[PDB]
Amino acid sequence: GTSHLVKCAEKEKTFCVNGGECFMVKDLSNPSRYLCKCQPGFTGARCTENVPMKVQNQEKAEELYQK
Repeated sequence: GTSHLVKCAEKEKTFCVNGGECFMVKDLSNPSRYLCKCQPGFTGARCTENVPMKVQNQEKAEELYQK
């Protein structure tokens, strides 16, 4: 309906490799569209690159990409 998602899981996260927040709905003329979110820790595409995300105290080349 307007909020009847179901999302996949650790046993159905195919489109999305790791974590992510996969999504498949039961609407439209062609439902069951699996998706693939990238939770704080993944990037690139299907969430296959564990972003080297990390913020340290003082430095100049290690924080979150330049700025």
